[PDB]
Amino acid sequence: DLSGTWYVLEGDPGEHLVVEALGERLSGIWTSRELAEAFLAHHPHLGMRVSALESRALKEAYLRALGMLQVEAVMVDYRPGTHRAQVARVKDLLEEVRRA
Amino acid sequence: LSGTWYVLEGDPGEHLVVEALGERLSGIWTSRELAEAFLAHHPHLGMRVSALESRALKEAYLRALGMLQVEAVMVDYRPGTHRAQVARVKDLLEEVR
Ligand SMILES: [Cl-]
Repeated sequence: DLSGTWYVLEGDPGEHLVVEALGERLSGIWTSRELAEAFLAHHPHLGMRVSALESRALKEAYLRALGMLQVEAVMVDYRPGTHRAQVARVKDLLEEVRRA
Repeated sequence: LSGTWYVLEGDPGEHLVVEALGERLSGIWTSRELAEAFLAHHPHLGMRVSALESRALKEAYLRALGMLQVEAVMVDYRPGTHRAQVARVKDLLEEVR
């Protein structure tokens, strides 16, 4: 679930990690600091750090920012896994955050 | 960078580009081992490793990156390194020429 704090990657304020794969611009959201730091541990030298979006306002500002970055999807809890990746459309997340 | 280049390919022209630091970046590997190890840890991205042996295959690769506004590529990227190796696409481009 996406309720609860979202953990994302951020360099200088506002510069979030955007990756181009699957024919789109993707960012990432992790559902726990451990999962995000784990991913961070496997991707150094990108000037990134884990950032926590604890409030509705911060989660909201984050989505707006993904929009400014023209990102229409985010991978949820991405990691070297066995299950098909979880890709959420930003348009869908903008609806979800209204539950928070 | 004299030898064969190992790169990632997905949809045509689609390479793995990441926005970090101040610009757009991709990745190039000198070892098939490092490239395949990186790919193994990055599943679900529809990527595959392909080898660029020709000077003409390296050029076609860099020009696609150039048009995708990718100004630099990470050389032999992998976790547990002190610092990363970065090469301007413009440099590699002129070099290959
Ligand atoms: Cl860093």
